[PDB]
Amino acid sequence: KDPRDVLKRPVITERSADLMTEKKYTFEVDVRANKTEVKDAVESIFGVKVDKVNIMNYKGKSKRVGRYTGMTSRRRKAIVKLTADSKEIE
Amino acid sequence: MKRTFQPNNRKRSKVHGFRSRMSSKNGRLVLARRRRKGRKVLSA
Amino acid sequence: AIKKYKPTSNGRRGMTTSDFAEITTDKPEKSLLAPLHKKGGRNNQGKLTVRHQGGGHKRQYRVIDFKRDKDGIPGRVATVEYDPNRSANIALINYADGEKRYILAPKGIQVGTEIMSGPEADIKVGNALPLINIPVGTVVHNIELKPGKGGQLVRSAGTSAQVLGKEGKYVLVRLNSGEVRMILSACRASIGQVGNEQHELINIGKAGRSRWKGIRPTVRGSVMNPNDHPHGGGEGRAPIGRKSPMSPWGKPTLGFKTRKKKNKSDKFIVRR
RNA sequence: AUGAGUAGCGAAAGAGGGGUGAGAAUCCCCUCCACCGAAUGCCUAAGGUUUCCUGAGGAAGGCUCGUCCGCUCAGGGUUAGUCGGGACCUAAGCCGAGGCCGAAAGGCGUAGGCGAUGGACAACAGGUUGAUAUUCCUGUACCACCUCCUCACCAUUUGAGCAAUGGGGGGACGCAGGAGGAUAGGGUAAGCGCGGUAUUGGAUAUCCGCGUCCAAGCAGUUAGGCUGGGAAAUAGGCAAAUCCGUUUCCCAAAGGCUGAGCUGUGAUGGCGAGCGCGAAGUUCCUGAUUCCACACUGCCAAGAAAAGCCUCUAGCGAGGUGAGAGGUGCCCGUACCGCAAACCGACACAGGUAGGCGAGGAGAGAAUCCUAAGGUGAUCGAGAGAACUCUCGUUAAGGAACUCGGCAAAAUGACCCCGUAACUUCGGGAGAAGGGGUGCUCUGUUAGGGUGCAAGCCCGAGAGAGCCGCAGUGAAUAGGCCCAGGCGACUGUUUAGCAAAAACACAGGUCUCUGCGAAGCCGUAAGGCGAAGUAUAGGGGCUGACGCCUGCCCGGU
RNA sequence: CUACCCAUGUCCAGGGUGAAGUUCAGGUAACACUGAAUGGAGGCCCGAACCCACGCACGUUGAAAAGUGCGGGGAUGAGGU
Repeated sequence: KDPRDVLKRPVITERSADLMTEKKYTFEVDVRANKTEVKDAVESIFGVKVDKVNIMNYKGKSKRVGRYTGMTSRRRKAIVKLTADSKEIE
Repeated sequence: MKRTFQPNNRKRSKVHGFRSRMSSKNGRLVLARRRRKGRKVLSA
Repeated sequence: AIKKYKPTSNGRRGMTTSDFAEITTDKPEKSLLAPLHKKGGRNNQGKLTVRHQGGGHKRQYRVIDFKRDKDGIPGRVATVEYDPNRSANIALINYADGEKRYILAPKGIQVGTEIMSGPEADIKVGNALPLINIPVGTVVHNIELKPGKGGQLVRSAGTSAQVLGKEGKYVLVRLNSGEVRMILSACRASIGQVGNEQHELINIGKAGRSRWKGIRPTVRGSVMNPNDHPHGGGEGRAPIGRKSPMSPWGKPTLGFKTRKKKNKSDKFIVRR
């Protein structure tokens, strides 16, 4: 699988800015990228030595405006922890 | 009162599922009427 | 023998059980067991096509060779055990080769006796022989009909049968309820009684004890409504309406003989 | 529109003071008094799908207003090697190559594989935010898998090692009942720690408050329960056989498999009453519904399977086995509610919802009655205390006259002790009936028991003494009994949602069908129920335990 | 939902009642027998959870298209889910 096509966006929360001070970085990946891909993505992109990766996946919130009954697409986020004395990323 | 609809999703989608309505010739007509009408929730 | 019960309640009032004097050991070994899906009448059409059966106590089958197809190899009786699924006690003998098989223990066997199943065995209570060597005037059971299939006719407890004549290709056999049967002479039938001799006179007592044996109860004829049974209706315990009391299906059941008249086994039967 | 501002406002204790705000009986605070507590409390399935979180908003959604929320808005919230489920197995049942050569379809037949509520399996204990936590973090471990390697040992053709979709063992199974062993928890019983000695009279320690600890893993150790072992020989385990299986001798305790716990570590930690910090942190007693464990014994209704496992060879075989280092280890489920106001009930409906935990005092009690931890004041109120309605509370004299009828209601109950009729199928009937003593204080840290080494703790038998009230199981709460009578023998079951019985069922009786491809049944064939059964068995009809009994008519059907 | 049925786990507070046996003593030529202790079987008994609807009362444009209240019958087997 091609490495730059795996991720979609980072996550900007209070959980993010707390854990970005804790040498670990959340990432919003697509639905089917496996855990060993996400580990092997970061070193293929940034070369930063990865401790481990944990994967959540949200479900669809019932957002409705006006009349219609849509549901938001699911988001599969991933928490990636880095090794000690590794290079931080913005 | 043990009311008449006691839902349990495994007991539901194995009677009224898509594959369980794909287990005869008569199972296909149930979907065939459900397609030529214009329904959105096709199976249960 | 048969043990009685003093009436601790109105349940165990007339209740008689056996005492299990014969059954020595309680462990049928693992090599001969078998699983039993209980049925109660239904199979893939799911319909109650045998009435009155369902759900007793669960069972694990004990596989018995009624065939006695081992020849010329001396056996030795080791244990006599219980058997749920039939009326008779069974005996686990040990052959010299170690091929452990079950048999039906006749009335008079003990632990540690010898049984030869070979075709030229000495006649003794428990042995297995073909019919041509067996003489007229002996007590015969495990009688089979098609040669080498395995024991067919006199197999349940308390029972026996008897040879009457040795024509040649046929063998005269007297069965229980006195029926005379011509039998193919290449069948292997064992020699002896069958060894309970008290399974009839077991006064059950409860209704719960003869549910445990896999019986569900029996509603009468003149109680069901006139579509569900052809006796019923009537304004209260009404008599047998239709002449010659019919079954719940359209057949009478008093004197109405039900063999195929053009049965292929006419040649083999003399009396009934 | 009408009824008419009329019925209803869905069980339940709040009142007051501050705060917010235009507005507040309701919203937010504190204070007490409230209510459940074998549940109105914590975990977790089924399901629910964003309700959970914080920040604003009050047009509607709450049977009422409302500043608030299960509502409407913008943000934010679930992290696994291990358990929950997959890549592990398998029953029920189903799907089903061919084949069974089916008025078209099509039930689906073994092979084969689905399918768990089963078996199998590696992980816990402490913090932590406004939401996740046997996943995050900090500690401390294991589990299979792989050598970039390092050490070992053995052997490269009797050549070490591997061990199979094959063989065998083992996994591997129920119900009651009772010791024994240990433990969660419980007592604060002693001792210790810390805090306080009060102003309502008294009590400086003779008193009071609160706290009186810790796994998994590893190392040993153990209550016990199982099971005879050795050696030769093999018509067997489709071939193979050292393993089993039998068969002969030789010894009758050893051995093995097993294990709840125990102690050492783990702990030069972490919790811990208390004010980011942190003390003591023992011993005794009580004692299971959980653990040894279906382990034992007994009864009879005779109590799944296959795979991990272990072993046997077949067969594989030139580098392997052991240890240490280093390394890999995936997807789902994870929020929140889960006796509920987030589910089923048209609703924020007095209903229903499997499972694990289940506190003290009296008590046998999971009864009841207040209470702990913890949760709640539940969504209309205030004000007069009316006819009437209901659930409730008392009635002097009277007791069934009331009435279809003792329907209803009171009366009885607890435990100990004395006493018990007719009949009886000798089991019962019987707790028959009929009455009696129950509290407190003293002889008593009792006679006596348990427990311990003693010290001390629990269990409290009988009496004597005496004080008390009307009463003495003072509260709650747990049989009303006796005489006959038919009908059903009996416990059982149905008229979900009018009708619980005198009906059905029932054991036993009984006549008859039916020789095994039984009969009967499903239904035009098959196929595999009956039955891995075989006249001491299986369908069918007729009655209803037992005891005494079952007579007459074969003309018509 | 329900009616039975099929494989599968699971739950049932305590107290009473005491047979078949067993052993000991006595007894008999010896079994019958007798008395103690033990042992504990039961569609056994009383009573919670839990099922279940009998008897009245309440309800009946009900809290509820079948309930709650005060009591009731089974509650280790033909049992409950």
